[PDB]
Amino acid sequence: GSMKMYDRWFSQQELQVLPFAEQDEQRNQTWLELVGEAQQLMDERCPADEPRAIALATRWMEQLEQDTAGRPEFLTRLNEMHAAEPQMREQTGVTPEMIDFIVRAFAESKLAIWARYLNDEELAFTRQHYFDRLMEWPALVADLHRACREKRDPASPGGQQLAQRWLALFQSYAGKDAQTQQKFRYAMEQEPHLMKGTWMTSEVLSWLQQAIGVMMRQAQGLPPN
Repeated sequence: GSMKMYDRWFSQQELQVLPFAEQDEQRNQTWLELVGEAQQLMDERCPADEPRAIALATRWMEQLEQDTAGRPEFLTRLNEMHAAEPQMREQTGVTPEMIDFIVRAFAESKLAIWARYLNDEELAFTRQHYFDRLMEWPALVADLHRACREKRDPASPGGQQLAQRWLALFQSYAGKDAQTQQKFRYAMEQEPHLMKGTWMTSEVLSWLQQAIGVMMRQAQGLPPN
């Protein structure tokens, strides 16, 4: 995309940190392929749950996580840009239907893994509700970055507020039965792909796991650590 377009969707200081502002020929070439491979899979009407769609969507997320600099605020902005910018199709070829295809295929990549850990009843619930709150995660993760940046205490009311927001999003697709929720923790301990495309750093994750440990700590029974 042209520089005039990022210039109206990002403040000046934001452009100092956004890799898309950099004129990199290899990044430009990568995105041409990614956008071209998506457009071809769409032209073929490729199902979202097929390996080609899964492999492409995984490549998209990795490239977005790098080219937003792991800043969820910038993913959020790019999402707003694609759906509202008049010159999105012309300057990038990216359309809302393409972004919906990549997002659904990336979801399929994880449902594909969860299918091996959840029974069909649990799995039907997740596939049913996966998209209900999906778009609310970027703003939460950004607050997790901000709360970790500002050295907030995971046990403070402010921090326990964030662990509540997380539990809301988590339970939205995982359910409310502890037996089912722990199949999810097991999968995440065994499946590196379940953590991809979450704009989480080791540090932010370490902060959230503390905040969730305080929230879920039981008076008796093995504590967390």
